[PDB]
Amino acid sequence: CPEQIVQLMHMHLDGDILPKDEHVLNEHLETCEKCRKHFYEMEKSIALVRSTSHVEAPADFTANVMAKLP
Amino acid sequence: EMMIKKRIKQVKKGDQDAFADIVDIYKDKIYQLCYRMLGNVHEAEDIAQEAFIRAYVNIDSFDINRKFSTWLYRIATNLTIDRIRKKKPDYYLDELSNTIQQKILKLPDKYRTVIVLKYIDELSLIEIGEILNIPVGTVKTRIHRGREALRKQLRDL
Repeated sequence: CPEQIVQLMHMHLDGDILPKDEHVLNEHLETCEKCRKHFYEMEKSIALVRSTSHVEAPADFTANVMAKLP
Repeated sequence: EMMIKKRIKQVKKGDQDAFADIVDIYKDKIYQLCYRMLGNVHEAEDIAQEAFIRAYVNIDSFDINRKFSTWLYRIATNLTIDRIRKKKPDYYLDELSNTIQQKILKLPDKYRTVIVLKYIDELSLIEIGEILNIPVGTVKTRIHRGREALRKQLRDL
């Protein structure tokens, strides 16, 4: 996969592709199977990382914070 | 926010009970940031508290012009980057979630930070820039590099 279209992959994921350059990227995926696997791996990774957003502070966190103030 | 800034005016005049309201609002996210940066319950909890305690003690130096969450995120962020570096043994010479956590730690802290704020904490490129004190262009670079290192670690899960 050439680096020039990988930059477009990142531009899609940033959410600031130009509509002129949005049609350019889609062409490479269906055709270039090396650029299709690359993009699939990135989206799969992004999706697994987002599933780790469930964490809450410990039960007595704010009592413990108040106790330590000068 | 109107709720928050009204709470900050109250702490600066003496109302310590207003600060608990501030802690209660951000504790999960701040502890989340620290925990996903450090991968360790005892260190994250220590650092997350330190963030709020330092936020309270420095509250008369905070400009109410600016966004309070940015300011708080910046304290926590600096405290966590600080621990990751001093953790490295030679610093002073000169389950599914659990599995992804271990991968997150293999990212250098400059790309770890942007990945956590962007994808776990859902912050804008603008706020990350302000938080880390860098222009939006630099943030985008690190995200791109972070995405890439992250793909290497996670593609086979």
